[PDB]
Amino acid sequence: HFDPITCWTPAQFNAQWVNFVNQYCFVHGTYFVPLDQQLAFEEEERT
Amino acid sequence: AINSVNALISRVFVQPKGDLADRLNSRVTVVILAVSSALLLSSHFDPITCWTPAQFNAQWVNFVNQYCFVHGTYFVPLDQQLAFEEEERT
Amino acid sequence: AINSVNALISRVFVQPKGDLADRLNSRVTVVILAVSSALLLSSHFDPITCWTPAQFNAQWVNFVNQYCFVHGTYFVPLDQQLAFEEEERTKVSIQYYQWVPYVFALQAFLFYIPRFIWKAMIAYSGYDLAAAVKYVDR
Amino acid sequence: IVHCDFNRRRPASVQLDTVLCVLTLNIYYEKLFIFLWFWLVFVAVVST
Amino acid sequence: IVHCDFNRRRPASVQLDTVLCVLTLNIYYEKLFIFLWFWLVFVAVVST
Amino acid sequence: IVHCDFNRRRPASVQLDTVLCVLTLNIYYEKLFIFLWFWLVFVAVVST
Repeated sequence: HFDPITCWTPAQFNAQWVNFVNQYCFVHGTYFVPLDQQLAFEEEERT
Repeated sequence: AINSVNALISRVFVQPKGDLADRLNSRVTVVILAVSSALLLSSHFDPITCWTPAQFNAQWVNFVNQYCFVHGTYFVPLDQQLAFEEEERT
Repeated sequence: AINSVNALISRVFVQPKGDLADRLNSRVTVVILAVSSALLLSSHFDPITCWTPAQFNAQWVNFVNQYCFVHGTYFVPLDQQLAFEEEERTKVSIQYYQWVPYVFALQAFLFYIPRFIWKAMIAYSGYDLAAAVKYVDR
Repeated sequence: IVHCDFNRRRPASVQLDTVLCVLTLNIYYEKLFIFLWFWLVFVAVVST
Repeated sequence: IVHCDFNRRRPASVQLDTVLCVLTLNIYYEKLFIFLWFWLVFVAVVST
Repeated sequence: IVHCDFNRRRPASVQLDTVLCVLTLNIYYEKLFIFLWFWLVFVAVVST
């Protein structure tokens, strides 16, 4: 659309991490959960 | 800080007159419980410190510290998540 | 800071009356252990300082300092990496802070007991020395 | 080491969260409670 | 000089890490423990 | 002018709140929808 994906990161990242974690999120996988299940644990119910 | 008060000790610790055996344990008792009673509410003059996330401006930290100290607190061994509702958490 | 209390020393250090040889070592004992017991929990009034990485806002530093001081600590000689799990990391484990400052208070207390035993017991005998000592003395 | 609970109020109501606190006192209180316990129950048995 | 261990809690659970701390006290405690040790065990042998 | 809804996730779960947003588009869409409506239904009646 020349903002591929935007992310939420907590507040102490100096904004040169934001411009990182944005990409890193965009390459390494992502996933979904409907919301309020917590995450459980391990990889199973989360991913 | 550092402070030590002798005369308050010597006063009741001695001045009331009797040698009565092992009834003076009422005396020495009152001493210990009195002192520790005070020195604890002395707040070691940092009652409790807390972790708050990073955008609080430090006049909230000096709040959330107290607020934590008054409204209840609790414990969990660590890694259970928290579950939910009030049950397994509190 | 700097502070020195003499009268607390002189009080027990002298005022209880006896010259009894090498039993006064119970006295001087109670002194040493008492003092060091206190001056250690004085926190040199900087108990422990820690390294935390750079984005903590300094109200975490004043946290992680304590949190380190309570939850355990440990040691490794340096360069082993850490390995993993809990095994090779936490093998060499040093926390005595939960012990020293208080266990000394207990110490001094247990050196001062035996006197109290003595005065109580010799009082059981019904025949007091101390009166006699002062009397014939002066 | 505890997990403290905390509130705000906004148009969304309870709006609560947790922050884990270090706890210093609890090192005192359960340093002494032992001692004070021995010493009391002593004072009882010798006083009966 | 020690390596302290530390935790947070986020949706990812234990979330732990290490920070190496300098340790001042340990210079005291193992300055005195020697002395205090001599002096006690003395007090024993002279008191037996 | 609307009241938007919003979430986070912390150990306390839904953790939601509201923030009121200005809305620009809605000035467009209900500027044109009128016009476009006349013009369509016209195109119908003339096309039947």
